Amino acid sequence: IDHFAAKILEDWRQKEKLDKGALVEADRVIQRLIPLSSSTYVQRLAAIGALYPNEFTENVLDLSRLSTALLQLSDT
Amino acid sequence: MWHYTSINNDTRVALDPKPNQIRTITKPNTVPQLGTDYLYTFNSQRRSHTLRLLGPFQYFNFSETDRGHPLFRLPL
Amino acid sequence: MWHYTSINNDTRVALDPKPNQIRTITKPNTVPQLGTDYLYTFNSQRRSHTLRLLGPFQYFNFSETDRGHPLFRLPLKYPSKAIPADELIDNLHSWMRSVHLLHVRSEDNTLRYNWMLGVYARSTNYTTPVGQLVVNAPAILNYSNPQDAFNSVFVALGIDYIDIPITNSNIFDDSSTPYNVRIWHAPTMTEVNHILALMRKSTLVSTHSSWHWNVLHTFHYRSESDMIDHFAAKILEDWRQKEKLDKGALVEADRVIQRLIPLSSSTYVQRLAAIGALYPNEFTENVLDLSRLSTALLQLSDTYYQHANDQLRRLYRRMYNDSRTLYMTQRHQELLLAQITADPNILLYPYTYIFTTIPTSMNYISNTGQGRIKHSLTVTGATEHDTVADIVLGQTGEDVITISMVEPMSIAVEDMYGYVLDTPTRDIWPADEQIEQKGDAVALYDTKTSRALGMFNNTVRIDDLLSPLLSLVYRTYIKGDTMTMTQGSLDHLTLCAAVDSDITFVGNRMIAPLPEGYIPKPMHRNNSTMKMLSLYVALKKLENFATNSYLMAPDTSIILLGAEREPAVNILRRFNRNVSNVRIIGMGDRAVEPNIRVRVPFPIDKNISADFIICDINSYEDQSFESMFSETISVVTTCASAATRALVKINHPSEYMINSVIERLSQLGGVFYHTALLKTASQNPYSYETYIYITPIAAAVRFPFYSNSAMINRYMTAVADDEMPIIPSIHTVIKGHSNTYSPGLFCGCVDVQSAPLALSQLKSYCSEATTWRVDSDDNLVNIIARIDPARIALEFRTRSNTSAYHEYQRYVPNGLGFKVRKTREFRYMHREVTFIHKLMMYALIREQISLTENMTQVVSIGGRNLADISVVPLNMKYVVIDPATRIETLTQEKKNIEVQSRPFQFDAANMDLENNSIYLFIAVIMNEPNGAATPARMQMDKIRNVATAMLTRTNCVAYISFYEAGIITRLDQSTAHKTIRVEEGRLKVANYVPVDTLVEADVTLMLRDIGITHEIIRPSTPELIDACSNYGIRLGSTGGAVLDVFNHYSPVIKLVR
Amino acid sequence: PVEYGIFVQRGATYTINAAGEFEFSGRNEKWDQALYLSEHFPALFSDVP
Ligand SMILES: Nc1nc2c(ncn2[C@@H]2O[C@H](COP(=O)(O)OP(=O)(O)OP(=O)(O)O)[C@@H](O)[C@H]2O)c(=O)[nH]1
Ligand SMILES: Nc1ncnc2c1ncn2[C@@H]1O[C@H](COP(=O)(O)OP(=O)(O)OP(=O)(O)O)[C@@H](O)[C@H]1O
Ligand SMILES: Nc1ncnc2c1ncn2[C@@H]1O[C@H](COP(=O)(O)OP(=O)(O)OP(=O)(O)O)[C@@H](O)[C@H]1O
Ligand SMILES: C[S@@+](CC[C@H](N)C(=O)[O-])C[C@H]1O[C@@H](n2cnc3c(N)ncnc32)[C@H](O)[C@@H]1O
Ligand SMILES: C[S@@+](CC[C@H](N)C(=O)[O-])C[C@H]1O[C@@H](n2cnc3c(N)ncnc32)[C@H](O)[C@@H]1O
Ligand SMILES: [Mg+2]
Ligand SMILES: [Mg+2]
Repeated sequence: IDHFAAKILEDWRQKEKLDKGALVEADRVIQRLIPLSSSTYVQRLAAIGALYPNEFTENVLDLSRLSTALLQLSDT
Repeated sequence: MWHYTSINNDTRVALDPKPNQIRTITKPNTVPQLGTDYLYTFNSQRRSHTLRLLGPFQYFNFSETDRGHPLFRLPL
Repeated sequence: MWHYTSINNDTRVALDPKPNQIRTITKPNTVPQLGTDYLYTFNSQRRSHTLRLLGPFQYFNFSETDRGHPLFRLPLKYPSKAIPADELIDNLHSWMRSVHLLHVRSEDNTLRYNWMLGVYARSTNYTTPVGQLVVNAPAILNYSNPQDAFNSVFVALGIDYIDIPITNSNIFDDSSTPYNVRIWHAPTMTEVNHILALMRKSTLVSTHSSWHWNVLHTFHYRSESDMIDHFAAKILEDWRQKEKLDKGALVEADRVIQRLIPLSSSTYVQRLAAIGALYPNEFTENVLDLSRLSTALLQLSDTYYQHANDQLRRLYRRMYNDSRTLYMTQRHQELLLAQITADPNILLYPYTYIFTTIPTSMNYISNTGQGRIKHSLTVTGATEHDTVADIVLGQTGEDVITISMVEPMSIAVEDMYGYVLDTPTRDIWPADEQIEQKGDAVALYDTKTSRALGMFNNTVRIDDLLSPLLSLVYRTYIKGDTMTMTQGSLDHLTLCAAVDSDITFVGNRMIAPLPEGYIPKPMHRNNSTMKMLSLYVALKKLENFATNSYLMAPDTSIILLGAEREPAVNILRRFNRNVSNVRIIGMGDRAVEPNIRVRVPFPIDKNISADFIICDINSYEDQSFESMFSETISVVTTCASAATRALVKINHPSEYMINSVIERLSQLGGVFYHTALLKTASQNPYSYETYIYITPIAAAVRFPFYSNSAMINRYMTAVADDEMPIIPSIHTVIKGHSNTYSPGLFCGCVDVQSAPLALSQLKSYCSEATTWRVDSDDNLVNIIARIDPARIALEFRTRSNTSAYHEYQRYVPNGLGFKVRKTREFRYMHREVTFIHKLMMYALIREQISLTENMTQVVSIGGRNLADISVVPLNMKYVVIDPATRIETLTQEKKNIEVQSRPFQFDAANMDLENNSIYLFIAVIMNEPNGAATPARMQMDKIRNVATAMLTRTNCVAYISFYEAGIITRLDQSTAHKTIRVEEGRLKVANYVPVDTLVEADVTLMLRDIGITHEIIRPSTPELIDACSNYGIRLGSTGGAVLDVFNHYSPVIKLVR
Repeated sequence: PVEYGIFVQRGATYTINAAGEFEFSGRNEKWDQALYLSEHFPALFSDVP
């Protein structure tokens, strides 16, 4: 969960920088992980993670407790 | 400004040194320098020390012999 | 200057003291002193101590009792740090007091004391037969004739030789000695011959060409490696010496041939002796690496063993088969003969041969030591190439090269706070013009401006551009190293923008020292902070221009209307702490405290007013154009109503939008609003966003509307691109003469042997190329070279592939760089605004030229060093008529380029304009060839002359660049112009003399009177993007502000027939 | 232990080069007498600082 969280954060920051149209040295185009076998909660992280939800650009999530916020976001 | 402009690259490969550079990769003759060879920070609030080697060394597994070195004994 | 002049002398004999001087030779009464009695050095890197006694003591054997002294125990007592001079001096002093050499002082002035045998006998504690002979009869150590000093003791002992140990030079090492020096009883030359010939039948022995004390002495090595390292050092010594002799300087050579003569050795030593006696050119050229000398020497020998030169190869072979013979050039031999004529019984090595030195023409460039080489590759050379194979560049680690995205700006702190104006020009705004401008503005807003322009805007952020400068102010203030500055100074405002803590001067021009132990956190700035600061400075300069202090006047207020955290309000509040009563507040819809959170238009109940307003409102949401229009109108209206000096942002500065603003300001009752467009240096360099500046004045403003304003043109000319933005590639494979490269840069490494070839191949693309090897041992040579479109436009004009490869092979191996430090290239290098405008004008003229059909030639009068070459197509013939242009008839003939090399006559009778020709007059019209500025009436005269002269020929197209007058009005009111100026009313671009400007209306009126077709074009945003994408150039900030008003006021007349 | 680590990183043995420079193995290996006739030397006795 904590790994998936950090990677989701990285891909969201990256996609945010890409969408602004700036040239960027993305080491890999989709920074976030792809679970192959995991619990439910990881699958939720992967899901909202792939949504690139508006809430991250708006800073509606609290990043201090990232995965928790991510789980919460998923529920909505 | 729709289409993304990004320069993809295998950054982790670019980090691997040429074989000729390995002998002097530790820079044996000179003192390691802060902000180039390392980053040390002491968070007085959490009272946690944090060293972080830069360059190729950012990825370094430590042998149990390496752990026996006084350097790692320093935070105690 | 052939014959050598050297004064030979037995230096080792001169060192031996008179017997009377031995008693006080240790200087018992006084402390040994550094630099005279000793040399101590602590090499902190290798952590090795090194003591070295001077004078007679440089040769001192130590008794095991002497080693027991605490002095020698000292380096162990200080494993990591230098021995303090106190302890070193006291220990060396007491140990020096302990030594005493047996001797008998005498009256005769001819005596010398045999220091070698004295100290040697002392070291063995007088146990060996020489030690006994000395302790019993110390007077034996005194000698008149140097040789008899030893003959006396060989005769006394009956021995044929003494095997004497060598001292180490450093007295701290206790390492077992590589060799020892035997000393033979051989009084005459015949005995010397017999001993040498016997020595040539025994392992690991060698000797000098001549001997000190005129007594034969042989070196006897413990192992082959020791013989090698000794032979190496001696070869180095003789090569340095012969080099000094060949320069013809008088030199005190202690012995004419410094290098050793093996009598019996392994093969490798015989190779050292051979190349050593060659005195090869490579040493003078520094082609060898001296850090690993013997290795290099062995290597050199191998090439000489198989040398392409038959002479050097047969010579080296010969020297290798006769290693016992000493080889010397004639100029040495005369010195030997002089040395014999001076002292007839001098002993020197019997078996010698006098070879003639073989000349070699290869003048290698070289330089050991740090420093990358910054090559400037030639377009052409003596060498011809035929179908050179593609040269792959190696992968490089980040330990050597890194590629940062954008070069950070270097700049003075004041330069950041500058700004440019653009005043309104039109006297009226007719309704058809309104409908046209609205149609263009709606069509433009409806589809977003160019994706490439937005890329540069999103990569060349101002925050990152100014970070290296701003943080530097933090690090200096943090050490207390920063000091004097004025209260209101821009350096003070930068200091406020660096650190979160309040700063206060202790008095006039002197900031307070930091409280002890305190390290204040650097101020947090978002991307728009510095821009807001420069807008503050802008409003200050606009309220009055003479001011140096930028503090607010007491009892006044300012509002930063767009706000989040708005760090700028805090920095500004901090800036004005010493000023009484100054309201300062942000007031955005997203505002956090201190700033009030509120929507604009202001709620009807709320009362707001200030002496200054700095709006930065910008809707994040996507929205209809009519909504954005009404919103910006209400924003400018509310901003103008609330202050005597508004400074509104305009996100979409179309002509229609700004004119709507002035019209709406016109509709408000009772106040005539003077206005001006504006652009600060702290804006992102590429943003088209523009700050309109409203302010009431008593008079109604003549010419209130805008048309073709530069700030507006920056936006309006940008449009959706027909092509994707050009991402800068990093090339590795250098094809020989290919022209398939997208803009970017070559970057990689090659074997040092291939390196001359690779440079010769990439001269086809890159105009210059840095190179270096990481270290003397690593054979790969790194290269970086960005691709110049101008060099491609030059080199690909014809199929010939000449290069200076013959010159480049003078570089291998030491002649092309060393740098242990990591280097960091940028994908987007800095360039001055003049150069950028020049490149933009070139892009405009080149795209303009490709459209033109059936023209035989381009003629760039005033072309300098082929500056306009990027413009002309690879096909059509190119011509230059700059008097100052250098001629290169080989380059001209090979590349299809005529060069007139004479001043061009503008007079219509003298004019010789061809049919089907494109005449470039870029920036030449404003200057005489000698560089003095031509008066503006003369400029208009020569333009008229080119016009009438081309009026007759049916197919021609002139491009007369010039400076429009209006710019002098604007730079008189602007600040950000580190490059451009207004000395006495004339523009002063770069280092050029100030030069009077034409007015566009008079020029167009003149061209209409002439009757020739014309069209006064100037380069636009897409042209700028093309120049930047192609050349790899980021704009920079000051250039970003000045470039629009500068570009608009360098019109390019386009005469056409 | 510290100096030992620093020492044995250079190598447990060495060999003289044809150029006469020393070349240490870089490896920490126990010595055997089979090496006495080899190109190899014990590194403790190199007397190289
Ligand atoms: N023990 C001892 N050795 C000496 C003394 N003087 C000279 N030598 C050695 O004699 C050797 C040959 O003497 P020189 O021909 O005068 O000098 P060199 O061969 O050029 O060697 P260096 O001058 O020492 O570099 C050198 O290696 C010296 O170390 C001495 O007074 N005592
Ligand atoms: N955020 C979510 N993403 C995907 N599936 C979910 C999510 N929340 C619940 N589900 C599915 O619906 C069911 C709801 O379970 P329930 O809400 O009682 O407890 P939970 O699984 O811990 O979820 P929550 O954390 O919302 O309580 C789960 O079995 C799960 O499969
Ligand atoms: N630089 C040289 N000077 C004189 N003789 C040489 C040189 N190099 C080789 N020879 C002779 O030619 C032979 C070549 O031997 P080989 O090159 O296989 O190994 P080597 O002697 O170590 O030389 P290298 O170091 O060039 O390999 C040797 O026996 C030697 O006698
Ligand atoms: C581009 S931001 C720059 C603000 C300021 N320069 C800063 O960052 O410190 C402009 C801000 O203005 C705010 N804004 C937009 N419309 C507004 C309105 N109608 N009235 C007041 N504020 C508004 C937005 O919320 C946005 O955050
Ligand atoms: C101002 S400089 C630079 C011009 C422009 N930047 C370019 O490179 O094309 C103009 C050059 O034109 C040359 N020149 C000046 N007067 C000229 C004249 N009357 N006829 C031909 N060349 C002239 C000068 O030698 C000068 O180097
Ligand atoms: Mg990663
Ligand atoms: Mg000497």
